[PDB]
Amino acid sequence: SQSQGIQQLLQAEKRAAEKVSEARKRKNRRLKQAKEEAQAEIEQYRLQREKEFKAKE
Amino acid sequence: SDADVQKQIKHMMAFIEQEANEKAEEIDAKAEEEFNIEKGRLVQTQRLKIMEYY
Amino acid sequence: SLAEIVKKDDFVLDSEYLVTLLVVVPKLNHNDWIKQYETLAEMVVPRSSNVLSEDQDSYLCNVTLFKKAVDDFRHKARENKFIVRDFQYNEEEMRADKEEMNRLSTDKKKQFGPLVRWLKVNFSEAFIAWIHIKALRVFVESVLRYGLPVNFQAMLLQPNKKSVKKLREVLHELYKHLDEYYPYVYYKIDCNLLE
Repeated sequence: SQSQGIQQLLQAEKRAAEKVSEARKRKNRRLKQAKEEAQAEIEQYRLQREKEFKAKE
Repeated sequence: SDADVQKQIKHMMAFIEQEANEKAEEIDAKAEEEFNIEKGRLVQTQRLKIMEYY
Repeated sequence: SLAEIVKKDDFVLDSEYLVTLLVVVPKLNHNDWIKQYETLAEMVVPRSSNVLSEDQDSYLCNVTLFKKAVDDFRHKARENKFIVRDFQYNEEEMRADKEEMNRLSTDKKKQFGPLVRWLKVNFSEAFIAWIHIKALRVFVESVLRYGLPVNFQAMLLQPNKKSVKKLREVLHELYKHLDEYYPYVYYKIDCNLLE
């Protein structure tokens, strides 16, 4: 039956769907993680500016 | 010859399987670039606004 | 149209790396085509061909293959005298042909019935009115030919095709004192409206 050749085509397409789907999920996870690290660094800069301001006072 | 066609495709289809993986590795490389680009844009924009307030 | 023979189960679609193509081949070459399609391009799977339908001249089959193979496949199919005729399960096109078939076949009846009835009425009225004009031509000419206190009989003849010349001679002889042309009032009607 033609199903033998059709599944040999679909095997490579299934690899594409799986690999690209995981990579799309990794992109969304990374964009959230970038913001969560940015929120820590801006507070560390703010604390240093606060210390300097109190010293100037 | 059916056997030679089956052997030929079983080898040659691996190039499409390789490209199918490589596209996802390119998207993963873009995710690591966009992580650093977005992080840097966020931190510098806020740090300058915070510094101007003080 | 492919709309009569196409169904979704013969196709590989919705894919980044995969394509389906359609080919027509003359029935004498089909026994060679069954193996030859596996060799017309690189990156073609064995058993890729699925028949949709056959006729007195040819077979039409779907072919399933990797996206890089399609241009060499179509070009080498043409070199081997095969004809490409792509229709990748076009639901909109098969629907549009089926909708228009159901519509046009029905609208034909919706025109036909009223048209026959209207044509029967219009025929009757036009034929009646035609004879009223003929009667007026006879009447007006009689009134002109003899003056206003008219006393003319209106008469009909159906001429015999074998003796119409003798009829003309009789009609002249019966009316020679009243004055193609004739001494009496004359007009004709022909029923061969339908050829």
